Amino acid sequence: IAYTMSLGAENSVAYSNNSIAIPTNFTISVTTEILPVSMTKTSVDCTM
Amino acid sequence: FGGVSVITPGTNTSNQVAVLYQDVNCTEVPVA
Amino acid sequence: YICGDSTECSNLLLQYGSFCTQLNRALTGIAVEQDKNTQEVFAQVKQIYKTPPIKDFGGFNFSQILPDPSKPSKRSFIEDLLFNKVTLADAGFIKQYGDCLGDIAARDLICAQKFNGLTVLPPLLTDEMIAQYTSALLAGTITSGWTFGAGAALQIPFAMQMAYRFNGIGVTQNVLYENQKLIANQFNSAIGK
Amino acid sequence: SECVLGQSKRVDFCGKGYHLMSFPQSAPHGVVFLHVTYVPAQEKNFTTAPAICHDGKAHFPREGVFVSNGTHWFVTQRNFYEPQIITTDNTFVSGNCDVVIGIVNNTVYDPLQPEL
Amino acid sequence: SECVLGQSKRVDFCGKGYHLMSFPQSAPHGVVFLHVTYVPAQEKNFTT
Amino acid sequence: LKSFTVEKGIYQTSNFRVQPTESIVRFPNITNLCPFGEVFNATRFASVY
Ligand SMILES: *[C@@H]1O[C@H](CO)[C@@H](O[C@@H]2O[C@H](CO)[C@@H](O)[C@H](O)[C@H]2NC(C)=O)[C@H](O)[C@H]1NC(C)=O
Ligand SMILES: *[C@@H]1O[C@H](CO)[C@@H](O[C@@H]2O[C@H](CO)[C@@H](O)[C@H](O)[C@H]2NC(C)=O)[C@H](O)[C@H]1NC(C)=O
Ligand SMILES: *[C@@H]1O[C@H](CO)[C@@H](O[C@@H]2O[C@H](CO)[C@@H](O)[C@H](O)[C@H]2NC(C)=O)[C@H](O)[C@H]1NC(C)=O
Ligand SMILES: *[C@@H]1O[C@H](CO)[C@@H](O)[C@H](O)[C@H]1NC(C)=O
Ligand SMILES: *[C@@H]1O[C@H](CO)[C@@H](O)[C@H](O)[C@H]1NC(C)=O
Ligand SMILES: *[C@@H]1O[C@H](CO)[C@@H](O)[C@H](O)[C@H]1NC(C)=O
Ligand SMILES: *[C@@H]1O[C@H](CO)[C@@H](O)[C@H](O)[C@H]1NC(C)=O
Ligand SMILES: *[C@@H]1O[C@H](CO)[C@@H](O)[C@H](O)[C@H]1NC(C)=O
Ligand SMILES: *[C@@H]1O[C@H](CO)[C@@H](O)[C@H](O)[C@H]1NC(C)=O
Repeated sequence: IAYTMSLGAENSVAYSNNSIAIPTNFTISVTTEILPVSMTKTSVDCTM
Repeated sequence: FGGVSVITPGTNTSNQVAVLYQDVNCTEVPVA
Repeated sequence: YICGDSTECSNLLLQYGSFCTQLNRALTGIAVEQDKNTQEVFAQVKQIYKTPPIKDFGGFNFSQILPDPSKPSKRSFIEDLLFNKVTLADAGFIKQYGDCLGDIAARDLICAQKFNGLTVLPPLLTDEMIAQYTSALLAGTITSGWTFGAGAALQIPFAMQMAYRFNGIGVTQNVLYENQKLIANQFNSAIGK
Repeated sequence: SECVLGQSKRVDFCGKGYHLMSFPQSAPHGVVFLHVTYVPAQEKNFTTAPAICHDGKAHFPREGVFVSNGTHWFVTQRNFYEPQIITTDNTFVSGNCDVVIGIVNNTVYDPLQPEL
Repeated sequence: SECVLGQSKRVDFCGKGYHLMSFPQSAPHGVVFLHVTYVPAQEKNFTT
Repeated sequence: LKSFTVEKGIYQTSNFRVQPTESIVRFPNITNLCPFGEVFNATRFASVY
């Protein structure tokens, strides 16, 4: 099947000039990321 | 004239494919 | 490109190996990297925040950068000017073999390139999606400040956001509240320029 | 250099949300970072005001926000709900409150009064 | 990541002067940032 | 390095040689002679067509 891709879930923020949202609880998260540092070292004997 | 692209899942899964002809209509044919 | 029919040339090309395959692989890698760069630059927010219940931003006027809901494309005035400033050729992006052999007397080089195998591919994300991403980012940064970047968006009045951003640079917040009418005007004038 | 050996204020440089710590690990021709982040949750609505008039002068919070639970006003920090009584020790004064827009009438408590 | 979604203390990273806010806009094969900055003016001498 | 002086370090050189130092010939043991007589001394040669 073929379809138009979805940018993301629609959402809205209830904005007013005298209302503020304050968090009441917290969570601790651990995220993994990977970065290459180097690659293999190669050599070529031209004459051979 | 007109590039052709083949769209397929892994051959280990299925043999069905789709064909995309670029820069052409379907109404003008030369398409199958 | 190398031969252009003439089966003898195609047969003689076989003794040169897989140079064409390497060229195609490099070009495909570049094409993939372009879309990867676009997605990395623009696709950073998961929620497409809509425009708030409309113009109560403490006297600040954001009509210039906010999207225009009337035009067929949901661009802003500044974005429209930027699109108009940069010139592009072949603003249909498609040329089949029904207008390439026509009355064009070899004035367009698009057919000259296409008849030799040179092809231009479309980007994955159309401008109508980049516009939506920018609108979502603007709505998030206007309504919730920096909170939406670090997690769930929390609403806050814009004047208080300005006060805390003033505190962030070593200036007491009260200075904003005693000069707000000035600052907003300045901001407007600035964007007007 | 920046995240493992210290704390970075750069947004989204090391994981999403506020950054606390990082741990490095080796990998074939590469490195793997485990980032520990703090994420707020379970938010609630409150009514807020910029400042308060007590003696006719505007009182601004030294740190945090002024919130109200519906009948009473308190001052609380930014990223956690820690309501406290409005006091002359956690607020400062600057000028008359005829200029501040949206200011709310209230009473400011002074802990110095009971001792006398 | 740094300027639009937060406030940056890095000098001259996003415009000249102290940084307050940024607004992104699209452009053909590019992005345009509008940076809002705070600039002092009308200085006076004093004895310290 | 194409120079008479070498600075401190490590450098690469050519591959190890392993000289064969021996020549071996292997041919089928055919002892007869090719048809040189009854081909080049043919009394009659066929026409070109
Ligand atoms: C904040 O969130 C955590 C969960 O992420 C809450 O901890 C849970 O509390 C319930 C009881 O209400 C327990 O059944 C769970 O086992 C707890 N989970 C963990 C990981 O400890 C915590 O109670 C919340 N804090 C407040 C004040 O409500
Ligand atoms: C924000 O700026 C825009 C443009 O500067 C203002 O829109 C103008 O409003 C007047 C009065 O209706 C019209 O005559 C103009 O044609 C509008 N200009 C454009 C480009 O649309 C808008 O009024 C301003 N908003 C506020 C609250 O000041
Ligand atoms: C808002 O905060 C005030 C202060 O805590 C609340 O007043 C107290 O409420 C409790 C019951 O919830 C009573 O036992 C106390 O006697 C009240 N203290 C005083 C001085 O009256 C108030 O109820 C809270 N209102 C809401 C809607 O949460
Ligand atoms: C197909 O031909 C019609 C007739 O001009 C045209 O409207 C249409 O643009 C063509 N298809 C595409 C993808 O351009
Ligand atoms: C705060 O108010 C808005 C609008 O009434 C509502 O959508 C939102 O759910 C409220 N926040 C919470 C935590 O209920
Ligand atoms: C907030 O908006 C309402 C309009 O419904 C207005 O009456 C009120 O004065 C405004 N308050 C502030 C601080 O802007
Ligand atoms: C706050 O107090 C002053 C005098 O104490 C009064 O004039 C003013 O009306 C009060 N504010 C409101 C909104 O009633
Ligand atoms: C401060 O003093 C110096 C030297 O007298 C002078 O050049 C400078 O103009 C003074 N600053 C102002 C704002 O006048
Ligand atoms: C052909 O015949 C002559 C005489 O009989 C002889 O000398 C000659 O060697 C023959 N040629 C070959 C290739 O044997």
